[PDB]
This record gives sequence, structure tokens and C-alpha cells, in this order.
Amino acid sequence: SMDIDPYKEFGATVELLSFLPSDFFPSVRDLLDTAAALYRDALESPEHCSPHHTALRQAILCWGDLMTLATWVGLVVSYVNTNVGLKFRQLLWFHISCLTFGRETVLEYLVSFGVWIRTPPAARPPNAPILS
Amino acid sequence: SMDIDPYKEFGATVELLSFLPSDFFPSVRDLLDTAAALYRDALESPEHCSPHHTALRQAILCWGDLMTLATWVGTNRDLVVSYVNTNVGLKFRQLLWFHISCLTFGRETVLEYLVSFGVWIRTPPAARPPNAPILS
Ligand SMILES: O=C(Nc1ccc(F)c(Cl)c1)N1CCc2n[nH]c(-c3ccccc3)c2C1
Ligand SMILES: O=C(Nc1ccc(F)c(Cl)c1)N1CCc2n[nH]c(-c3ccccc3)c2C1
Repeated sequence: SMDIDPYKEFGATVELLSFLPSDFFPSVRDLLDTAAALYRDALESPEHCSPHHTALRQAILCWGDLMTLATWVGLVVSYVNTNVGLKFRQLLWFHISCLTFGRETVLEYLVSFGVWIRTPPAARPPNAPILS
Repeated sequence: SMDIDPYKEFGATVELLSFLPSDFFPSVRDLLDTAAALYRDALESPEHCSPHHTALRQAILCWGDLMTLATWVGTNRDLVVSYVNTNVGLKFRQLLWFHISCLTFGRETVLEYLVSFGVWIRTPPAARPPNAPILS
């Protein structure tokens, strides 16, 4: 079979996004609403716009199919939100953040927050790293 | 909410691909095997290559997640298995075929062929030409 990495063409890796803890990412619901709020006209556009746009379109739609399936099945519903949910919380956040703040900024922040959150509370700085 | 069209940025529509009958498209298995055979290095490449490549990568992976899910659902029934392959299956058979064919024969060619075969298969057997339209 093949082994394809969705973040590879965007300069990152699966393991790199797994560096960030599970509770770091917003809910799938909050992510879909943000994609729409900031890029509704662009995501529905006839233009490619950018590779980030192309991937995000598939991501939103793919999660749609996944929800349509689990809704039809009705732990099973909980399965999508627990295991599959985490995967899209990463993917959706990655592209939205890259479109909003820029690829390079997102990547630096990723390693910066991973090191920061892993530092015990007593020693780590009060202000977490930010995008800009 | 949003209404996003996966084929829209590629100059087609969901409705346009639904023009071709369900038995027109190869199986998902034959489609995934074809994707690897022709574009294994490109699909795994660090370079975008093309918007079709970017979309095709997500499609393969998305189908993967659906299969990983259905594989786990099954282990925890046969009626459910028919759902993934009957309803969701058709959707990806179109999507996978669309991108694979566009990369192989060229976007513009695929679209002309798409409409040509739709008209051809819909003509009753007695009247329609013996030779169906082809690509390139
Ligand atoms: O990861 C995120 N948020 C986030 C990203 C993508 C999303 F799709 C969603 Cl729903 C949320 N941040 C962590 C670091 C950071 N630094 N600066 C800002 C910021 C906050 C408000 C306005 C402007 C910037 C943030 C928020
Ligand atoms: O839709 C398809 N086939 C197809 C496409 C994408 C796929 F991902 C898979 Cl698995 C199959 N055809 C219908 C019209 C046509 N015209 N010409 C050719 C052809 C055949 C062999 C060698 C060279 C050309 C074909 C085959």
C-alpha cells in the first residue's frame, strides 16, 4: 500500500502535530465555524486560491461524510469524536492557522508551545508563546 | 453553514459527475491501486506538484479513515458494511476517478469525455454508436 503524509507538502509531519496535547485544539465545531467565518467566500470560490485552501475544502467535506455515517449508525458515535475527532481537530487547526498567521509562524509556534506546555508549571514562563 | 463543492475549483460540479452512472466508475480498490501505480512518488512527494495532487492526497487518506472506522465498527452487522460500500463508496469512486483521470489525460479532456459518455450511455442500445467516446 501507500503511506501518504497530509502535512508533508506543507512542510510538517503527523508526529509534529501530535507534539501538541489533545486539549490544545479547539472543538471540531468551533473549528468549522471559524473556517466559515474567515473563509466562507474563499472555500466556496471557483479559484484554487492556495494549496491550504484546497486541502481545507477536502477536510471539512471529509468530516461531513464521517458525521453523516456515525449519525446513520445510531461508543460508536463517541468513537468518531474520540479517535477520529482528534485527527481533524489537528488538520483543521493547522490549515486555518496557516492561512491566518502564516506557515512559518505556525511551525515555530508548534515547537515553541510543545516545549512550553511540557515544562512543569513552577518553572515555565507565565505567558505562553503566540502567533504574530 | 457552508456548501463547498469539491469539483468547483477544478471546473466541474458534484452534479456533473453524477451524470455518469454508478457502474461506470472502477472499484475503490482498483482506483487506489491505480493511484499508487502511476503517482506513488508524486503523492508521497514533499512538493505540491499540482492542485489535483493536493486534493487526491486528502481523498485517499479520507477514504482510509472511513475504512479504519468501518473496520473497527465491524469488529464490534453485515447490513452496516453494505452502507459504506454502497452510499459513501460511490462518492469517493467519483472523486478518485476524477482526479486520477485529470492527471493522466488532462482536465479539459476529462470534462468533454464526461459529457460525451453521459449522452452516449443514455441513448438506447439500438440507436447509439457502437464505439463509446474515449480520452485523448
Ligand atoms: O490556536 C490558537 N487559536 C485558534 C487557531 C486556529 C483556529 F481555527 C481556532 Cl478556532 C483557534 N491560538 C493560540 C496562540 C495564539 N496567538 N495569538 C492568538 C490570537 C488570538 C485571538 C486573536 C488573534 C490571535 C492565538 C490563539
Ligand atoms: O475511465 C476509464 N478508465 C480509468 C480511469 C481512471 C482510473 F483511475 C481507472 Cl482505475 C480507470 N476509461 C474510460 C474511457 C477511456 N479512454 N481511454 C481509456 C484508456 C484505457 C486504457 C489505457 C489508456 C487509455 C479509457 C478508460
